[PDB]
Amino acid sequence: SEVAHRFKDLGEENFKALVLIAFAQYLQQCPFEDHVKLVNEVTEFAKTCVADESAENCDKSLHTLFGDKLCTVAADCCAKQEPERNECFLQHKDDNPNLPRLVRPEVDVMCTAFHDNEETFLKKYLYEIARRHPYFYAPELLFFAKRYKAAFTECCQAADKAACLLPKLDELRDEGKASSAKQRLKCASLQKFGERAFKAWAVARLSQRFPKAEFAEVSKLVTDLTKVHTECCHGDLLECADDRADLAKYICENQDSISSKLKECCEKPLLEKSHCIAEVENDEMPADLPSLAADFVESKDVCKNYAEAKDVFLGMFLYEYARRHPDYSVVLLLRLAKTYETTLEKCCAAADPHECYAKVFDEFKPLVEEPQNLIKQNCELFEQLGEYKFQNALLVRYTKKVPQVSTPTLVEVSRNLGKVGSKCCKHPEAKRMPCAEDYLSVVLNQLCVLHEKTPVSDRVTKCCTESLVNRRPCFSALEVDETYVPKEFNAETFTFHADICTLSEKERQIKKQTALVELVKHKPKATKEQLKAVMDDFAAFVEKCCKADDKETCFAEEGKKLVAASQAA
Ligand SMILES: O=C(O)c1cc(-c2ccc(F)cc2F)ccc1O
Ligand SMILES: O=C(O)c1cc(-c2ccc(F)cc2F)ccc1O
Ligand SMILES: O=C(O)c1cc(-c2ccc(F)cc2F)ccc1O
Repeated sequence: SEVAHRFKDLGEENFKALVLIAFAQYLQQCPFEDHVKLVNEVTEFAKTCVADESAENCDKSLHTLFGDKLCTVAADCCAKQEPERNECFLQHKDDNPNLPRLVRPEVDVMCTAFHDNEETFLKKYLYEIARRHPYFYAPELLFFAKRYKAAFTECCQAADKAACLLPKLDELRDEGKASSAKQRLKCASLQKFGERAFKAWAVARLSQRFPKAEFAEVSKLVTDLTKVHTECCHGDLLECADDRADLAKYICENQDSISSKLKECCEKPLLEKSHCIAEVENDEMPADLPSLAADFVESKDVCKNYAEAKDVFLGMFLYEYARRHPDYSVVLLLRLAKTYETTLEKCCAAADPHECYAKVFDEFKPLVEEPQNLIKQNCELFEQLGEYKFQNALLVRYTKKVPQVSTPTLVEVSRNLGKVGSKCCKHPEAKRMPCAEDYLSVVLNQLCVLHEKTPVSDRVTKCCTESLVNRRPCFSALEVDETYVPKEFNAETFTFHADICTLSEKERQIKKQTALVELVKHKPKATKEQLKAVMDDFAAFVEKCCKADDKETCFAEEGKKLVAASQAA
């Protein structure tokens, strides 16, 4: 009995949660009520199995069981067999579910709902997040849950809860968003590019954090980790949670053979342990390390070893280069690595392999410098323009590159693109390029998935599917789409009403930024000079109409003077 197996291992609490999560992630439209129902029905069935490990259908796989229970409330999909059925659900997850924004009631009401019924208050939190982020890292979600719990438990019995809770709740919303992004990138790697891509990443990333670990150790960690994520991304939430626990055990037992910063971590609760380990800082770089050139370019056995076990060889390359380079970003390392592989591929087929791959490290020089330059700049522009204007600039810029992309997606992706600026540009010259180029891969992945749903720009497709590591470089190359046919103006699209006045300070910027998009889609060839100039008139008018007697009509009148002056420029 599989269900029985996992249950013992996870216990009722987590098992219950994981299953709630898996359901909210497969049927994001269904109400809370119905999920909760099915979860209980399933949980009790599991109980009967622990005992009689041969009762009803304790023999069946998780999918069959989970699938049949969802099929009692959903159709094509359910009209299928396994694994076909299961794959169906996976393909129908919505990365942008049409769901109501989530508004939080006043502090008082929350604390009351929390104190009265705690389990419910938390089960609904898990539900509202699982359904919106169908790819959120299950295990990690439970961790956020606890942290969420501790938030209320502590703030609801203080002097000023509003002052105690609201902050901790924001810090969580953000970090929870950052978390979802990363895990999304992760699933994307595996699903669109295969495990070979995910592994390479893992090797480089781990090697950077565990410099003292042995290649053979890393590979093992890498092999396990993959399986963990390969499962979660595929919806095998229970086993993913199980295996992820194992891994945390193993790492803790073999501490000395891996890293010396893993002490603090292994001395705490399961959920807090895994979270801790996953975010441990890089161990101190081993002192006397030979030169890479030695075993990787000077040696004359290069092509021999490469042909023997191509992957392990490259796998070693990576591990070697990475471990002594925590100042490099995982993608950059991956590029270099990919460059090396290409060199060996063409060189090992030459008369004198050695001469050919002799200067491969000269090839690297350009690659390391480009990212460096780009950031040095844009962060020099961030320090100047400020966050908002900086997002605007990026807005103009990306719209010009891929005009087809839907206004909403562009606005979103660009706002995020601009946060990277606030996040990375504060660090020192040295720490700038990593932060930025790795974050950019998370964000740009956002653009890629949202777009994959309803493709409209071949230029976006190519850049997203050609190479995972090269994405940022691909998009940066694009300038303006010369074949784009400019859009014709729509009255409705540029009509500002008074309802924008009630909207928060940000929701406004969001409006103005959505306007700027439409403008550019209308005037591709327009210039940054004109655009700024025009943006000024608008600002000058929201203030007017919004504070001018009983006028829901100044929106039609003041807006007329707007479009008029707008059609002119
Ligand atoms: O589930 C996870 O996200 C996870 C992550 C790690 C991990 C540890 C250290 C590191 F630099 C990267 C990691 F992914 C190790 C084990 C693990 O289960
Ligand atoms: O073409 C570009 O100039 C460009 C720039 C960025 C970018 C965003 C935020 C930042 F702080 C630095 C950047 F380089 C991200 C993507 C991109 O295409
Ligand atoms: O899209 C990509 O950039 C990509 C990259 C790799 C890869 C191969 C070898 C290597 F040393 C590092 C890599 F990232 C493997 C698969 C892949 O799709």
